[PDB]
Amino acid sequence: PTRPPGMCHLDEFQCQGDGTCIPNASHTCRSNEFQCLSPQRCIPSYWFCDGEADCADGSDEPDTCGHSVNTCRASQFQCDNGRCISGNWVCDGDNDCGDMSDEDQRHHCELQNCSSTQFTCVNSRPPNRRCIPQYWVCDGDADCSDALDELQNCTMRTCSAGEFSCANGRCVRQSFRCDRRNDCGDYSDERGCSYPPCHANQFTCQNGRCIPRFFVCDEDNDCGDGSDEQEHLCHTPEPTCPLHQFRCDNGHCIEMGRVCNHVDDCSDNSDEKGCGINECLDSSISRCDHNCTDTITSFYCSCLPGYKLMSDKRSCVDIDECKESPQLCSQKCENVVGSYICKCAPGYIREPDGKSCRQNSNIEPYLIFSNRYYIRNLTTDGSSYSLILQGLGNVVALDFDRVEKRLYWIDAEKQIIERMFLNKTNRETIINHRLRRAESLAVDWVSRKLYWLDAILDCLFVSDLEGRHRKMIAQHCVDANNTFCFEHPRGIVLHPQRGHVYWADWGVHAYIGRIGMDGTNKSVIISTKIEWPNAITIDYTNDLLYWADAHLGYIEFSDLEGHHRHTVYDGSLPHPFALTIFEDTVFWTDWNTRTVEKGNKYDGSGRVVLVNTTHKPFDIHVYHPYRQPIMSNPCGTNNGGCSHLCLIKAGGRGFTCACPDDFQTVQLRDRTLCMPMCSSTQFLCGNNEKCIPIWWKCDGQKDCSDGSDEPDLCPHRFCRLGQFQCRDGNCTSPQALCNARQDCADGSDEDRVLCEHHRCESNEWQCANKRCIPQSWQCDSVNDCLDNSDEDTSHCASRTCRPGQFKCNNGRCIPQSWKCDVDNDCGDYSDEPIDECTTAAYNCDNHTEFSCKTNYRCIPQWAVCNGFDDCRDNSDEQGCESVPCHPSGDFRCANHHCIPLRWKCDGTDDCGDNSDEENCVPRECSESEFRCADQQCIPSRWVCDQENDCGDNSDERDCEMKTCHPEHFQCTSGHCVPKALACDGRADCLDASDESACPTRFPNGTYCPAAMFECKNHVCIQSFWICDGENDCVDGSDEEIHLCFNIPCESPQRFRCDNSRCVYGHQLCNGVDDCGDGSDEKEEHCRKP
Amino acid sequence: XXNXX
Amino acid sequence: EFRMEKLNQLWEKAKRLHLSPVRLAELHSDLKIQERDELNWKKLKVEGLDGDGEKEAKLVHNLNVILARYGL
Ligand SMILES: *[C@@H]1O[C@H](CO)[C@@H](O[C@@H]2O[C@H](CO)[C@@H](O[C@@H]3O[C@H](CO[C@H]4O[C@H](CO)[C@@H](O)[C@H](O)[C@@H]4O)[C@@H](O)[C@H](O[C@H]4O[C@H](CO)[C@@H](O)[C@H](O)[C@@H]4O)[C@@H]3O)[C@H](O)[C@H]2NC(C)=O)[C@H](O)[C@H]1NC(C)=O
Ligand SMILES: *[C@@H]1O[C@H](CO)[C@@H](O[C@@H]2O[C@H](CO)[C@@H](O[C@@H]3O[C@H](CO[C@H]4O[C@H](CO)[C@@H](O)[C@H](O)[C@@H]4O)[C@@H](O)[C@H](O[C@H]4O[C@H](CO)[C@@H](O)[C@H](O)[C@@H]4O)[C@@H]3O)[C@H](O)[C@H]2NC(C)=O)[C@H](O)[C@H]1NC(C)=O
Ligand SMILES: *[C@@H]1O[C@H](CO)[C@@H](O[C@@H]2O[C@H](CO)[C@@H](O[C@@H]3O[C@H](CO[C@H]4O[C@H](CO)[C@@H](O)[C@H](O)[C@@H]4O)[C@@H](O)[C@H](O[C@H]4O[C@H](CO)[C@@H](O)[C@H](O)[C@@H]4O)[C@@H]3O)[C@H](O)[C@H]2NC(C)=O)[C@H](O)[C@H]1NC(C)=O
Ligand SMILES: *[C@@H]1O[C@H](CO)[C@@H](O)[C@H](O[C@@H]2O[C@H](CO)[C@@H](O[C@@H]3O[C@H](CO)[C@@H](O)[C@H](O)[C@@H]3O)[C@H](O)[C@H]2NC(C)=O)[C@H]1NC(C)=O
Ligand SMILES: *[C@@H]1O[C@H](CO)[C@@H](O[C@@H]2O[C@H](CO)[C@@H](O)[C@H](O[C@@H]3O[C@H](CO)[C@@H](O)[C@H](O)[C@@H]3O)[C@H]2NC(C)=O)[C@H](O)[C@H]1NC(C)=O
Ligand SMILES: *[C@@H]1O[C@H](CO)[C@@H](O[C@@H]2O[C@H](CO)[C@@H](O[C@@H]3O[C@H](CO)[C@@H](O)[C@H](O)[C@@H]3O)[C@H](O)[C@H]2NC(C)=O)[C@H](O)[C@H]1NC(C)=O
Ligand SMILES: *[C@@H]1O[C@H](CO)[C@@H](O[C@@H]2O[C@H](CO)[C@@H](O[C@@H]3O[C@H](CO)[C@@H](O)[C@H](O)[C@@H]3O)[C@H](O)[C@H]2NC(C)=O)[C@H](O)[C@H]1NC(C)=O
Ligand SMILES: *[C@@H]1O[C@H](CO)[C@@H](O)[C@H](O)[C@H]1NC(C)=O
Ligand SMILES: *[C@@H]1O[C@H](CO)[C@@H](O)[C@H](O)[C@H]1NC(C)=O
Ligand SMILES: *[C@H]1O[C@H](CO)[C@H](O)[C@H](O)[C@H]1NC(C)=O
Ligand SMILES: *[C@H]1O[C@H](CO)[C@H](O)[C@H](O)[C@H]1NC(C)=O
Ligand SMILES: *[C@H]1O[C@H](CO)[C@H](O)[C@H](O)[C@H]1NC(C)=O
Ligand SMILES: [Ca+2]
Ligand SMILES: [Ca+2]
Ligand SMILES: [Ca+2]
Ligand SMILES: [Ca+2]
Ligand SMILES: [Ca+2]
Ligand SMILES: [Ca+2]
Ligand SMILES: [Ca+2]
Ligand SMILES: [Ca+2]
Ligand SMILES: [Ca+2]
Ligand SMILES: [Ca+2]
Ligand SMILES: [Ca+2]
Ligand SMILES: [Ca+2]
Ligand SMILES: [Ca+2]
Ligand SMILES: [Ca+2]
Ligand SMILES: [Ca+2]
Ligand SMILES: [Ca+2]
Ligand SMILES: [Ca+2]
Ligand SMILES: [Ca+2]
Ligand SMILES: [Ca+2]
Ligand SMILES: [Ca+2]
Repeated sequence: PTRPPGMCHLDEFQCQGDGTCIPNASHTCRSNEFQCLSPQRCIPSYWFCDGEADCADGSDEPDTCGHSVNTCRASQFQCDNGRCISGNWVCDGDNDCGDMSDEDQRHHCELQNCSSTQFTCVNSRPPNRRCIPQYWVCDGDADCSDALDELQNCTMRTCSAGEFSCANGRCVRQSFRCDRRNDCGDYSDERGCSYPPCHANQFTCQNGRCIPRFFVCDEDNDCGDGSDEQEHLCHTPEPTCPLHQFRCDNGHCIEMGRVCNHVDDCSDNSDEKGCGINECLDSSISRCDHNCTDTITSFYCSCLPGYKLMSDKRSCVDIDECKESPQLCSQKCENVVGSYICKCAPGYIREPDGKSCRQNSNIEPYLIFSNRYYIRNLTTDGSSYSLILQGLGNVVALDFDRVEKRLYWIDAEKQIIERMFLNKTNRETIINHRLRRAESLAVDWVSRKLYWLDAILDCLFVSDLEGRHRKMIAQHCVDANNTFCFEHPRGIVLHPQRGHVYWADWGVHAYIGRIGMDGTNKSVIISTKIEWPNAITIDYTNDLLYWADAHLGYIEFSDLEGHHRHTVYDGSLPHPFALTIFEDTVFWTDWNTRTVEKGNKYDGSGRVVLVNTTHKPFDIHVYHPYRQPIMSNPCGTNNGGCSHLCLIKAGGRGFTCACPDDFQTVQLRDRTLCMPMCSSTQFLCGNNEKCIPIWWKCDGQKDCSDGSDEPDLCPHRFCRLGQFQCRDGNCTSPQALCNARQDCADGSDEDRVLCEHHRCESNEWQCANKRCIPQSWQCDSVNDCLDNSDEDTSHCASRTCRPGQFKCNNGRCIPQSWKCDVDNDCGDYSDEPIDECTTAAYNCDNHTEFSCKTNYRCIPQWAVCNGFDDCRDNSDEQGCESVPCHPSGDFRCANHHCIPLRWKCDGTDDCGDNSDEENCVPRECSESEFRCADQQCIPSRWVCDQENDCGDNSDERDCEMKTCHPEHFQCTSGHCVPKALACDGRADCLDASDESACPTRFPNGTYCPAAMFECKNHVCIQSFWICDGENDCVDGSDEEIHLCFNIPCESPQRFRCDNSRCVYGHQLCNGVDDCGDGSDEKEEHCRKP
Repeated sequence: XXNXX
Repeated sequence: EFRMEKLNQLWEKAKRLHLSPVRLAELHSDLKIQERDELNWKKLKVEGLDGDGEKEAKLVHNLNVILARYGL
């Protein structure tokens, strides 16, 4: 029994000062008429005070007009004072009410009919007419934007010399094409038009419109996008009269002498409506609970500090300092009326300043971070810098477990997940199957689970800490609009107290999402002002969510729900990738500079660089007991009773049983029955632990936990691990399984008993025949199923596009962002409706995207200056020397293109003019790299591997003078090969040193199975490779003449010489004596057969 | 690109 | 140019046909005159001031002939 490090027992309270634990004559003119005071003129009724002198009358408008003394009634429906209408007035577009308020084109509209004497083109919205006379039908020119006019059962001709062929089979003169107008209804004349740029007299909208300057701020949307009526384009700054002046009600500035001088200098009495009455002293209108101040002419209230003023300008409200300004108190903050209290989380002591929280533990934190080949051991102050592991492929992410001191990491090259104790013992692999592309992982120290994100499958996974019971938790999209979906999931953090999982995505619609650890409550947290969120983490003592952005260059934090986003670094970071929090400090890694930085977590002050790195640092964690806070496991014992995964409920109060992927979650009231439901291409373990792929069955290693994977009576394993074995012993790749093509020589790979219940991956769709294809290949106008079941017209008409995607008219499904991007992604232009794309609903995000000049395409700002035609206008590359590169992380090429510094001297051209790879000094090879003669750095694992990696065999020298890693087998020539390939029956050393000393594999002396010829040097080759002219085994026994007598000759492939050897056809008449007898060069075969 | 691991 | 709904529709055709500008200008002139008459006619419809069909025929007569002099 112990008191937890720096903490107190659960039955005690902790004094925050030190940390000590304590116990808890009208000429007959009167019929509807009045007099004009003239002997010949008569005012008709209602026309007096109409606003116009309609008659020469002196009683018309002598300021006797009452606007709304008597108003119109429902007998003539009212729309404005003195103006009322009915009938078809209410929606016709005529100026009825004097201001078109008679309809406003809103009320009682959107319901119409058209007579039979006309033709109703109903497919037109009220701005376009929907009824044209029958004479207009096929009169010669169209009148509806629907444009069925000229195509309603009417003929055509074979075009004209000066006309353009529209897609609707009609021709029109070429002067109308590329003019930004629908001259044949379907915009066919507008497809592929490189519109000219706008001139000085023309304002340019978001979409290419080239509108003249008159309509700018004319309060009418003329661009279609509202670009001509932007709020900040029509910006009217407030005239303030700052110095000893005064701001009149009408906007005038007058000098101080012109205030309270009994003269209206402002023409609105703003300087004289006062001067002697003190409303603050009125003590009745002041109503200020706090103090008041009566200026020259009027009063105002003013709140005491800790209180905020609001709309009423009289009252005060307590500021919620712990939410409005969390920067005040490190760690927990408690709001009070008019003030606040800072409290340190348990385990931290409150320094007397009231704002510093110091860790009470005696354990000193350090940073574990990963490079390409290395996991490294760096203290928080940067003083000590050592290596934890080396020789790893690509450590893209890692995490640690406090409970039993294990380190977990993802090797993105081998696509495996490993774990190891922090004393560098018991290194083992837990996940080595599927795992197309894992990017970020997090270890659940509470419920003893592992979570990770897959980028290719676009999924969130969960697994046990030993790797068993893999389950797919989240997929597809996260919001109800289906706007934000799994595109490039990167960065993951857990909050077991609330039972949530947080992750970020740098796809086109970048967001930060939250989900329950059982998958129930997926939602969007941050979705605005975010482009490349590569980093995410939580401060557990503050319930603050920290994330970074590689494009906008900021580090920002907000509450757990996503409100109150406070910026720490105002976009000055080149390219952060991962970050972590401890006490009051942010640690993060930059890719452009390849450095690990450090700074204050609330304002970024004290920024210092901890260390360089020759490779990009990916993942960083502060290893300390405080970074994984102690709480009680909801699945107390027996996994809460579940036979499979016990997962924490959202909110962190309950728990939920769940089953692995290939299982059915059959629900009862007492139990969730996990009934295995694996496909016919999988093998089920006897104890129902898991269903493994069928090619793992009887492969020589125990894949099943109970040992049922390797029963006694299954045939000798010919193939390697991870290869499928046909019934006759020949070998095929697993992808050959049920691909509708005969790979096995006997068709073992396509048996109905194997492929009848075959199931495809989550990112692939199954054809009519069981072949699996990627889902993006369906309805793509190419036969991919070999029976055209992916391109079936009925299937394409009935299918539904994946969430977050958009379906074309021809059944093609494309990403949502590809819609309205001035590109024919659908082939039939169904994704580019000009009337809809040119609307404000498809604007470019001012914060992050750039708008092309002559069209409506939006591109991300990081595509500018890149050297590519991102806008089809080529308008994102013009004059791009004006933009400045980043002050510290960007190297500028000679052609004014900015590139990240990490690409400088990387060995490849990234500018185009090769200015980055010039004046270049070769870099220093790191700890586990080996340096070639030409100063190139290669992994040390590549030395003496029988491959010319440097380019001149500089890494292949003096191999027999050295040993190698213990997992390898050293050949006679000194080269090293993995141990598993040694004593396996095939020559893997080029000298065949392996298999040259292994004992008999059988008792009757035979080294190889009877089906295969065994060479005298104890290697096995397949019997049809014999006598083929190739030394398939180094002893030459597979080409010896005498033992080659027992073979026929295949005339369409081989031809017999004077020697019984039957060389391949291309050696006949080749000019080289191949058989050694000149029979291949007998010239009678080099003529016409 | 510039952000792919 | 015109308040009238269906006269705006007719007026667009003559621009598309590129008729004689002087006759085109005169075409706007009488249509502007007619729209006042047309609104006056259907002002009577809400006022109930005609039941003999005069104020409809007089306007469609000119319009029908305008269809001939301008192809409409
Ligand atoms: C690197 O760091 C790791 C983690 O700290 C070390 O691993 C631990 O090593 C210790 C010492 O061997 C282990 O402690 C012993 O475990 C025995 C069995 O534990 C069971 O339960 C644990 C927890 O679930 C399981 O991990 C484990 O598999 C077993 O199921 C206990 O029976 C031992 O206690 C008994 O015997 C000792 C004397 O041997 C008595 O003093 C005790 O009173 C008691 O009678 C003991 O506790 C521990 O299990 C290991 N943990 C893990 C996770 O494996 C590595 O050893 C360390 N490497 C080096 C080289 O230092
Ligand atoms: C897939 O894996 C197998 C095994 O690794 C590879 O080699 C096959 O192995 C068998 C077993 O030796 C071969 O069978 C032998 O083939 C000889 C020629 O075969 C042709 O002619 C016979 C008729 O004479 C046909 O049945 C056959 O389909 C071919 O058209 C036969 O002459 C041999 O028969 C002699 O021995 C047997 C006993 O072994 C006696 O019963 C006979 O009386 C006779 O004495 C023998 O049948 C087989 O030919 C190999 N190939 C094939 C295609 O199976 C395969 O090469 C590999 N897949 C491929 C295509 O590479
Ligand atoms: C030294 O020792 C080794 C190991 O014991 C021997 O190798 C075995 O040799 C025997 C006899 O030739 C082989 O048995 C025969 O295999 C044929 C092909 O194998 C297929 O079928 C088996 C059994 O289902 C599968 O395991 C395998 O994957 C193949 O799909 C069979 O067709 C033969 O059956 C025929 O003969 C038997 C009687 O022998 C009849 O009952 C059948 O009806 C049928 O007519 C037979 O099973 C065996 O495959 C070899 N095993 C290995 C591991 O190589 C060497 O022969 C022995 N001698 C020397 C000096 O090397
Ligand atoms: C306006 O702002 C002034 C300061 O510029 C405040 O003085 C005033 O509120 C007053 O605050 C003072 C100081 O807190 C209070 O004075 C009390 O005096 C007692 C001895 O005479 C002493 O024992 C108390 O601790 C206080 O110091 C005072 O009560 C308080 N209120 C008033 C009505 O003066 C601000 N005025 C308001 C109402 O917002
Ligand atoms: C990351 O770096 C730090 C600093 O280099 C490492 O801390 C020290 O590492 C050494 C060598 O691994 C440990 O021995 C030290 O802890 C030990 O603790 C026991 C028990 O008190 C003592 O008997 C030992 O004499 C020693 O002090 C350790 N020191 C501290 C204060 O942490 C850290 O281990 C390293 N992490 C990894 C994963 O290697
Ligand atoms: C997808 O997200 C958008 C934006 O958040 C949601 O659009 C919003 O939906 C409401 C109700 O449909 C819209 O009200 C409607 O606006 C139009 C145009 O002004 C008007 O003609 C209708 O009478 C109605 O008032 C609202 O404008 C719109 N925008 C916002 C920000 O509220 C939408 O609900 C989400 N889901 C769907 C189904 O698209
Ligand atoms: C499941 O997910 C939803 C959406 O992410 C969560 O809803 C949000 O929950 C927070 C915290 O309860 C709410 O904040 C609160 O809002 C209320 C007003 O509605 C306010 O009075 C509180 O002081 C607090 O600010 C937030 O409004 C709410 N949003 C919505 C639209 O639901 C929900 O809490 C999650 N539930 C679980 C099990 O985690
Ligand atoms: C990192 O590299 C730069 C440039 O070589 C160097 O000036 C700086 O001192 C390095 N940082 C450290 C901590 O050595
Ligand atoms: C648009 O950009 C401006 C700065 O020019 C910014 O202040 C404003 O917040 C942005 N608006 C939107 C919609 O993001
Ligand atoms: C297509 O999507 C709809 C919803 O939009 C249904 O979910 C339907 O089941 C989907 N079809 C397939 C093939 O799953
Ligand atoms: C042989 O070389 C390998 C190269 O990784 C190791 O350095 C190994 O320790 C060496 N063996 C001996 C005995 O020095
Ligand atoms: C061959 O190896 C086996 C084991 O695989 C036995 O050791 C046997 O004694 C060896 N020799 C012979 C003649 O089979
Ligand atoms: Ca009047
Ligand atoms: Ca109207
Ligand atoms: Ca027509
Ligand atoms: Ca056009
Ligand atoms: Ca405008
Ligand atoms: Ca004055
Ligand atoms: Ca407060
Ligand atoms: Ca993806
Ligand atoms: Ca984006
Ligand atoms: Ca950047
Ligand atoms: Ca196996
Ligand atoms: Ca196949
Ligand atoms: Ca296809
Ligand atoms: Ca498109
Ligand atoms: Ca570009
Ligand atoms: Ca370069
Ligand atoms: Ca090599
Ligand atoms: Ca071998
Ligand atoms: Ca050979
Ligand atoms: Ca030859």
